Amino acid sequence: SKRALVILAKGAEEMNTVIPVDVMRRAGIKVTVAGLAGKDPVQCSRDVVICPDASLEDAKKEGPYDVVVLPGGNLGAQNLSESAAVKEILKEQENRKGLIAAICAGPTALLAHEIGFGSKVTTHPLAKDKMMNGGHYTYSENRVEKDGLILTSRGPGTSFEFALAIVEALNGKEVAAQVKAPLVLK
Amino acid sequence: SKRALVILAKGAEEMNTVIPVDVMRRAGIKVTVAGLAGKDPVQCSRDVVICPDASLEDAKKEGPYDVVVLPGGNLGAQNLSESAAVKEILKEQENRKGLIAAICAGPTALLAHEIGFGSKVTTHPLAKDKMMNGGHYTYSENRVEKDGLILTSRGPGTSFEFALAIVEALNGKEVAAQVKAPLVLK
Repeated sequence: SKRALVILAKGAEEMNTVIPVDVMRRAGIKVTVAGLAGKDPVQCSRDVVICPDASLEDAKKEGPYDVVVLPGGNLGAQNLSESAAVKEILKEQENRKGLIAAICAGPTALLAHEIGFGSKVTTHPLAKDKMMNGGHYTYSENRVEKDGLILTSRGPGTSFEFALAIVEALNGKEVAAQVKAPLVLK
Repeated sequence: SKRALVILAKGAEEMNTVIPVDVMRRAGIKVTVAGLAGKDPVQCSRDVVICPDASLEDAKKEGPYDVVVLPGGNLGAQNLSESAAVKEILKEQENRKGLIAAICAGPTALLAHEIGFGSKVTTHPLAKDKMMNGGHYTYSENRVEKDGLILTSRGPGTSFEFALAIVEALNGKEVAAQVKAPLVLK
């Protein structure tokens, strides 16, 4: 089976976090929800409290992963951006040519850690200016953008499309369609 | 402010749970995530573990609420259906003419507790036969159905529409539109 690391920090957007975790598990991906700050429960942006599977410290020992997923939430993304551990994980993933997927403010952590410069990306509209500081990416208003191994998306309302794009990248079109149908998507 | 009770049981569909909690809080609704079995963390259907704000036992003392929300997930909905506390909460809410909102398998708990018989309802397609046992409701394939104080919806992929319908019912159309826009919905 393919494996996903989802990095969960205080202030993460819980919708962005849970929709990809759940949809990936529906696709038979082995998902590790890793707490940035450790193993303790994480208070997300709208106060939903999620217990991580593991600390990031531990999870990063069990790499590598077929995708590393950065949820959004402004404050979550800021925490990701400030983390040396996240920098190392993303640099390794990029080096080994593994998928990196980021949604809403999440992609701003790519900028912080100098990941995938030159890629076409999207973000939440309110995160565009931050992402584009220095002009290191080319911006898109597509609901999901994939430029090689950099996959990005816009917001809670694009979370399903983002998650199904990860499923398609890892497990193929047929599995994505199979997982999609029971969700009752529009 | 308006107040929402979201009843969280083992096996709840985490997407169904988190999307309404988060969207309601965006709308300035005071939301209590209440654990059916107590205050301990709850393992949802795809293994996302959510820490409730309160036990249901405690939360039900702090009623009444402007809406009572039943997430889906087959096994979650079965737990809701079997609960005497849930029966009492829903009967009180119906009596006082307060909104009851249920998504995916969630509405089958309405059937278990003899709530809102005669209403037009929808469910997840795979829960239709259960819901319609005895012919006590009239079925709909609309993505969200509202028949007076019984509001129902179909699945993870209708979660945003379901949540925004609750917001519109409690806080009005303008607040629903305001909350909608930053979600980046299609």
